[PDB]
Amino acid sequence: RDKPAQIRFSNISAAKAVADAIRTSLGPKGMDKMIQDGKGDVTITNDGATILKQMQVLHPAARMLVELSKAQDIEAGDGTTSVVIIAGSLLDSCTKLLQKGIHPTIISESFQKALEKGIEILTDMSRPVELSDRETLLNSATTSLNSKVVSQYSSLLSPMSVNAVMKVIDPATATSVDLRDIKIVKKLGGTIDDCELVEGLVLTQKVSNSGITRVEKAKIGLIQFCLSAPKTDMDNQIVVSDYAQMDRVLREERAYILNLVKQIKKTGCNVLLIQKSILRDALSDLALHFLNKMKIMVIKDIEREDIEFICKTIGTKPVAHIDQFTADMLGSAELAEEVNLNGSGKLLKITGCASPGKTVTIVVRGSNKLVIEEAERSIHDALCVIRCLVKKRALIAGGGAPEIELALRLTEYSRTLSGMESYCVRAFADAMEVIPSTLAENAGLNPISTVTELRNRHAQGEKTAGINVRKGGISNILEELVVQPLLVSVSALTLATETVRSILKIDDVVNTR
Amino acid sequence: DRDKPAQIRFSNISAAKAVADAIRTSLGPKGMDKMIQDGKGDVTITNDGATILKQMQVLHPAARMLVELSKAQDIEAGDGTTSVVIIAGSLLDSCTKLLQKGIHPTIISESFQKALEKGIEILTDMSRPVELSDRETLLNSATTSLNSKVVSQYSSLLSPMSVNAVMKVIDPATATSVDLRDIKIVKKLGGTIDDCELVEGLVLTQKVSNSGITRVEKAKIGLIQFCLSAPKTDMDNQIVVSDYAQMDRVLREERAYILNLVKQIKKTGCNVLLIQKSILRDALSDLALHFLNKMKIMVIKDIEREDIEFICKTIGTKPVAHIDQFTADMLGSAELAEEVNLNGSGKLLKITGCASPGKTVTIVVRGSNKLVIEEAERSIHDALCVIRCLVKKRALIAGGGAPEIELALRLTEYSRTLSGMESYCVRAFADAMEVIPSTLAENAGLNPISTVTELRNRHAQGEKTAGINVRKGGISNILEELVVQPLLVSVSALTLATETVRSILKID
Amino acid sequence: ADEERAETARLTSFIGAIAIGDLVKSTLGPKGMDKILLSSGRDASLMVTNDGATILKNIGVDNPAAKVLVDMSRVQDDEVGDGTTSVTVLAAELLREAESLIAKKIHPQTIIAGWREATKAAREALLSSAVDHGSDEVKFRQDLMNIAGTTLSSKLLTHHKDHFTKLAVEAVLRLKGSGNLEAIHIIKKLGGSLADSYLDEGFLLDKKIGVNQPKRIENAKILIANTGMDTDKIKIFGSRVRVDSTAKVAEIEHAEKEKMKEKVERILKHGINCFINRQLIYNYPEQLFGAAGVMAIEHADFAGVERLALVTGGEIASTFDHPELVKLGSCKLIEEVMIGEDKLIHFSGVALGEACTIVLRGATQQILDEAERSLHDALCVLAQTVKDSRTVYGGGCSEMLMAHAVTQLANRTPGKEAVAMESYAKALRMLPTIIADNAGYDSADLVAQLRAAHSEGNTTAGLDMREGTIGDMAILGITESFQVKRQVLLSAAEAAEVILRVDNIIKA
Amino acid sequence: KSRLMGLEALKSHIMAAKAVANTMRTSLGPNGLDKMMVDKDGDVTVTNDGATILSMMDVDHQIAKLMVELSKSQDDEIGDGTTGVVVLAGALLEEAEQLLDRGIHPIRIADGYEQAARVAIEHLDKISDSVLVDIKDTEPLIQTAKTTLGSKVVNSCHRQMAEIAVNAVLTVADMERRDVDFELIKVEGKVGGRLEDTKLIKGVIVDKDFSHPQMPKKVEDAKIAILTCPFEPPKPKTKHKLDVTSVEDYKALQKYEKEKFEEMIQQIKETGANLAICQWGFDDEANHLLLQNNLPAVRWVGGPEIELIAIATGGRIVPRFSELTAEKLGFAGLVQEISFGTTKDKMLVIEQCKNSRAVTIFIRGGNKMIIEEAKRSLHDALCVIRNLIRDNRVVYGGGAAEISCALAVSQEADKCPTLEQYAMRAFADALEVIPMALSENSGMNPIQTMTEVRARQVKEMNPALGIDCLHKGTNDMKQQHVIETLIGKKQQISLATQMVRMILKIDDIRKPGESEE
Repeated sequence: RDKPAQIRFSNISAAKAVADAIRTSLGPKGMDKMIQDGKGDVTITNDGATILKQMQVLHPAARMLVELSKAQDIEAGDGTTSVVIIAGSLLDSCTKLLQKGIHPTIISESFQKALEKGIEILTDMSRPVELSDRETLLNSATTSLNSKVVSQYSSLLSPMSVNAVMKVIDPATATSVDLRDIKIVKKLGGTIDDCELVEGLVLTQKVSNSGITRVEKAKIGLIQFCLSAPKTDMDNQIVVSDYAQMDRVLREERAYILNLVKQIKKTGCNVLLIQKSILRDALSDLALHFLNKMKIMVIKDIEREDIEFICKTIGTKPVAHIDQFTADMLGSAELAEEVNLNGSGKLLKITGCASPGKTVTIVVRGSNKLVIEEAERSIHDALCVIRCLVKKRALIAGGGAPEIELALRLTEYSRTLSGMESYCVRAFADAMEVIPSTLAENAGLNPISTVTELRNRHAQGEKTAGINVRKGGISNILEELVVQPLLVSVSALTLATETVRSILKIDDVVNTR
Repeated sequence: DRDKPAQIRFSNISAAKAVADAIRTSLGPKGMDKMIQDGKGDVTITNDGATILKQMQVLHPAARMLVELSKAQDIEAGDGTTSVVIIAGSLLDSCTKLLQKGIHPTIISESFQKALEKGIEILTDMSRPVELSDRETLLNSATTSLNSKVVSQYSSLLSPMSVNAVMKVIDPATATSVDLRDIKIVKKLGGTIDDCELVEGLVLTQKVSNSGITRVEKAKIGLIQFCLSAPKTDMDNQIVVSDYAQMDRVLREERAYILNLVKQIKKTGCNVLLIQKSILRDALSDLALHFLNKMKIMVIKDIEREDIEFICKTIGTKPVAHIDQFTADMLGSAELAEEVNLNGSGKLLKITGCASPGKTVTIVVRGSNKLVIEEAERSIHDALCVIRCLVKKRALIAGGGAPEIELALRLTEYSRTLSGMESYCVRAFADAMEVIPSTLAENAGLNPISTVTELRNRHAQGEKTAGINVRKGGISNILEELVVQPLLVSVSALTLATETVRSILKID
Repeated sequence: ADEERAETARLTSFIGAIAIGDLVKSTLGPKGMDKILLSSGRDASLMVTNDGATILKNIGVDNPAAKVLVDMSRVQDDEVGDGTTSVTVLAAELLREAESLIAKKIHPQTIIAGWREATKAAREALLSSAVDHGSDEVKFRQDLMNIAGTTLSSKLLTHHKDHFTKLAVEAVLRLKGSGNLEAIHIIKKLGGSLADSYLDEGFLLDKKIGVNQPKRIENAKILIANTGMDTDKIKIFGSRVRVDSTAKVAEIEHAEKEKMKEKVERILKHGINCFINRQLIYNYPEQLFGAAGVMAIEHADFAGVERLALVTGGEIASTFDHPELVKLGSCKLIEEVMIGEDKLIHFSGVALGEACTIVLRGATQQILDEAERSLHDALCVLAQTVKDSRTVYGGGCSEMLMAHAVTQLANRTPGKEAVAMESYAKALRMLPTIIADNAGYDSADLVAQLRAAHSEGNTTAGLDMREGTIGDMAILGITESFQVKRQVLLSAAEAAEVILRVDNIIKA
Repeated sequence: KSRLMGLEALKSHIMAAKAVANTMRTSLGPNGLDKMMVDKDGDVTVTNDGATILSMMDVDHQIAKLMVELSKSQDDEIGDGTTGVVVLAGALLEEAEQLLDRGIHPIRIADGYEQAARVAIEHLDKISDSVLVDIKDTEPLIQTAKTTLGSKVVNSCHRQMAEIAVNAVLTVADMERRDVDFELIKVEGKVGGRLEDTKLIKGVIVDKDFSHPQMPKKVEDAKIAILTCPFEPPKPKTKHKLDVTSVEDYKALQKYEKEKFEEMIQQIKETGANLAICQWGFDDEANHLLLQNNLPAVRWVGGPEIELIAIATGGRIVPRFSELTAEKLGFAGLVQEISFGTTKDKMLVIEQCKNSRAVTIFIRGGNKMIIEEAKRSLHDALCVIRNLIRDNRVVYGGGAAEISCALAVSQEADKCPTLEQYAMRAFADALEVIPMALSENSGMNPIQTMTEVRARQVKEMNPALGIDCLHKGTNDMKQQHVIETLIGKKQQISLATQMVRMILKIDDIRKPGESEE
């Protein structure tokens, strides 16, 4: 009817127009935003990646952009802004073809055929570095650090990343290594110098007082039980109606607990970690101070992350009430360390844990809350770049330079393909050339001239050279330290091809009532 | 589609009904006079239906059929000009109903002629013969019709004179048809109604000739439609002036010409000549006229185009529009030609006795004041029109509007027995009929629907019973007070009406 | 009250059903367009849909004609299998052609009887085209693979489709007819397998077993009961009051812990070491059961238990005070296995016979639910193929054939319904045009040539419109059973007709 | 407020009347069409019978409501005719308007309309005059039933419904009683059945079943203890309630209520019973004592519902447990739970092989709409058949009868002297409204259909030939067996005139507007 024609044209207009605004990426371009919200709050933003994940929209076509960034982070952890901008290119293709009289189902098909050919050509130009070899990993990690904010804490960070991923690794080029095994914890105190890689499992938690086990031998505690004591879960016949009577009930309650924590220690506990959700109050607030005395660690109202990691890696299973004695299904352990460092920080390290041959943890340290943040982003990207090699190896051009390069090789393959699909893909080759162009355009004034020029300089270099996108100048782009993993650009194409395709597929208005 | 003719046709019907509404209150002797404003800003007071439509109509296609319809009525009966509009608009009320129901226009048009054919049967059985060769029977039927007409004051004196003209033109028992193509209405200044008379020959207008002879017996009727002089130059005459000499040169041609023409007419033998105007013939010479009169030939000069065509049929004095065509065959035989200057001042040519095909009578109608002459001209017209209607159609039916209910009632019952998809059309048509006697009763003054309900019930039981009576205003027998109309005058109202309603339904 | 008048009611009836219609028509047939449903009015999300069930229910109906159809079609999907897309699209396509009829002006009953007699002609022609392919049981297996293959595709599944073809065919075949949610129980969980599904031998239950209750039970004898304590049991010596002051709030909570121990001794009496209760308790009550040595397994399923009961001769039924009331089921070991990366308590001891349990593994919950509904419709179609092992070639090839036969009869047989028999035929052919342009073939050209071919006796060749080409349907396998299509046709004609009958909608 | 008089009064009356008339005419007869209507409750109600349509709509103006009342009396007296009466009423008001603009007062219309309808009742009296015994009636009755069941849509495998109805009017009724028996008739519907199974219950059904399956599924002839006694909580109108606390009062109460329930079972069983029907049913506790002293019982019977079961069975009352005797016990032939054709329909029957003074007509259907439709087909069908058992005078519907009458009225219209004549003929076209409106339903043009029927009534002067009313391509009303009671049509014609005569008479209207409900 008229419902399918008008929806496709507007939804494509509406994502694409926002994608035009958004395309100011790489380097210093556009003008800052101080943002008066639709709820009246002052918000300040910088960085393309951080914005896209945060972005709060209600236009169904634009929501695709938000979530596209998140999938990219999970597979690559690189190219999070990149994947959105190139998706906006595919949208640019879709309008011009509707006018030509190529039907929407056909334009979907062509995206697959664009993907299949494109990624194969990415693998062709790529120089295949080894994913278990440290030297090439070390160069690649520098590339990602030096493109982020750091340029002097980069020195410390490159080698820690090659070591961290080495612990989790699996020899193959198949999909392995994750940030479900790479555990990332923050700690106030230490410095970027003192950041520590523990090959086992270390959990981030807060431990009461300072004066507790920092030595070897531990039985790691995963409990799901509340105490039995007077006015807890055991009978008392003393009913209070006075401050004095209140005092008695609490005294006998805390007293029995001082006995109880000895049976907890008999086990070998030097670590106990309490469940997230109570069954009354859990171990009482009195119990925690008594436990501290036995030399046994605490955390009530534990985060979600810890519960998942403990059970998986160390094989740690729930245990019976203490009056009934612990069931002993707890895993192996040998370290209960409360990490203090430059006067601050509370942490649990578990060393001599059982493992499935995975799971590393990096501790992220900084003497000030902003200084931790500065280590944290930079390391995240450096871990992830080496990661991408195990999942699928090799190095291609970085900054999104092979999507510009890919355009030349790809036009040729469309013409000789000589399908219905050829025209859709050829038109996408020309759209991938707009990405350094569009980026610059919005910032200033005088748009047209520079825009045409950047496409000439990259194209003419041929199938092996063009303009760099992290230094400028026509020079070899395939190895020169302007590289990124094969995984980053193939992943980006893949994700884009799926999300965009979906806009074409709908017909007629739809709105659940 | 046929949607857009559907929309056009309703608009046309509504305009035609509105114009027809004025005439329902102008109907019959008790009719309400209509003061009509022309596009000329003059108020015209009429109670005759036909002229209201003619003098100004709206610019819609059904309105035009109404002028046409009554124009057709005049030639056919000359009577029921008012009534014929009444039934037409009343039928178009009936049609909207049929259309909505889903009776297609083609059905309503054939059913409307079928219902006429069916209507005429019922009418005739009621009708009752009278003689058409007897003077007295035709006069009683004509007298009754005259009381009903607008004009009546002098119509008493004009009624026996109206029959006398018509009786002579009836020679076999079939009584021919009797048109006005044989009865001629001529007027003369001066005189009374008693002085009016039926001249055996024809009476012709004007009389130019004072050098001619004034009474010639055994005369030969000659007809001029050729010139008496050589053609125009700039005048009807060939002669013109712009130099003394110039007139002389034309005169040489003219002089020769005028003698051969005047002489040629005399050689063939004529003692009456019928000559037209100097704007209807391209040349005529005063000189040629002085000689033409002085040869002792009786001349009327100046007469109409209409008159010349009239004479040619009636008295068999056929065209002579050239020299070549004066031969004996064309000439008439007149017994007498005579000047009369009595019974009204001014001189007219009477030819009394004429050798004629058919038989042609002329009534010189006359009166004391100009308006008296015009009233009697109306009066013979009304009187003669009804006589001609009865000689065509021998049987006699009642007036008063009673036949109109009597047809309707029969036509409803018969339709139901017959049945069919067209049943609805013939039943609604019969109810169309019920409007006209009802509209008449209102003008006579009595509650109208109540009048026409009661006459229906009298017709159902008795048949030939009550009708609208002018004394009572209402329901009293028309058997005790004869109100008669000729059979053709009612046949005409119905058949013409149907045809008009047929065209409009068929019209896109 | 509100009265929506005679034209207007019919117009609401046509547009409303057309709009809902166009949502399920994209997914229907071979791969073409899909729906991605846009949710903003309930909650702001996008949803990936391919099943007609999801699309139609989730979007409300606020157009009164639209309500009736979505309810009839949803029930047809359960029974028949793939009744959601099929019934709604054809019902919508017929109303379009009613729209035409009515403006032209054909009465609603002509339309209703024309469509209906034409449904009887379609059904007779579908029987003609349908022929056996289950005359050897191994050949029957293959016939069922084709039918299954067709349903599964054009519904988004990653690699769970490939298993399901073989799965469904096995399940139906052995059981013979009936339901098949009893011959294959669908346990859905996430695993380390991205989109793989396998046949479990035993019933496996999700939930970790912690505490002093042991993870390995040896020599299980299972006592089946469908009720039990939610987390606390009330009883004769269970009823107490211990709360009426603010400190007395903790004392009653103490007391509730004690009530948990009372339920343990109830089972202890029986001496049945494996007690199943269908509801979950908490980790703290579990210690009491495990201590005693009559183990409680909580969060049990009815479907799993039913699987064991059939092979062992146990009974699924509540009431327990002794184990002689409720017959026992058996397994050897109930051993904690890890499948995926999620720790499961797995009952193993009996395998197959009257029931299997099928364990699906993804990583999204959406994939499992989506998979079940695809599968579900399939199992229903295959249920019907056991009874009538006829199969008829589709893809849009069937729908044109019946339409050809309906066009032939549309000319000959009726007295006024001709126009309507043809309209019925053209509406079946609407479905093969829409899919043609998604494919990259010309709609007009496809419907006008092969239709004569397949009707003459090339029933094999049919519409392969996932490539826009003519392909063999016996070799490519785009063939569905006789039964499924016969019933959705019936349904769709009735549903359209119901709302076509409606000429006034009153709203009070 | 405004004063509406005359033309203002009659203009309003056509505007209101027509709206109702239009739905009815497009749902008229067995060629009739379903109307699917939505309420503002989000629900959908699928209607076709003229009465449910009047209940559904609350359209403006009084005139709507006056038609509503009229139809209700007639559902009990005739049955069907609900669509027919209203469409005929609006025809009178359309014609009256045609004559009103011509200049005819409404009192003229009023007397002539009343006088015309007397012409028509006389015409309809001619067609039959037979009254025949009950057995002979049974074949004509079943043919009439098809039609009536057909005018609520579908009649295929609805032949059970017709044959159970002949039994149903015979039992409750006499032949020359001349009174109503539809307050003796209980209509029952339950979802899950079939429309292909229709059962005649010569007792009564309670939707309740036995307390246990372990208790016997048969109970002897008679010996029914009718009771108002609790074996569960009776929900007292007393006031402040108190609950047990602790183990000891809990136990005391339980043993008390158990002890009292056993004593009660014994006294019932001693005065002679084997069925307890108790107002306030049975609890889980109460089950234990009742099996143990072995006596089948129904748990729960409604407050008024207990009276209905007593009169029906003719059984002799025992109000309460305080009133137990062996000289007063209810009637039965057997008490057994019945599965009709499915286990989705479970009703428990107290059926009679003794005196039956009511009949329960149990009709089933698989879904909510299907039972609705089936109950209304069958009740209306039953009622038309009760007029015919008494006096088996039959006329053939489909509008054939009306056409004949239209010919008779149209002639008689004009043979009176009074000013009614015009009304009386409009009355003749107004009778024709009903085969015209049938035609709209058939799929045929309104006009040519009536005039085909009419030629055939010129021949015979009797309806038994006509047009299509089932649709099968016959021109017969006696090979189609389209049959309605003689009193029934006569009733639609007389009631409609009587009603519309009040409406023409009243031209005195005080409303602010033009319509108020």
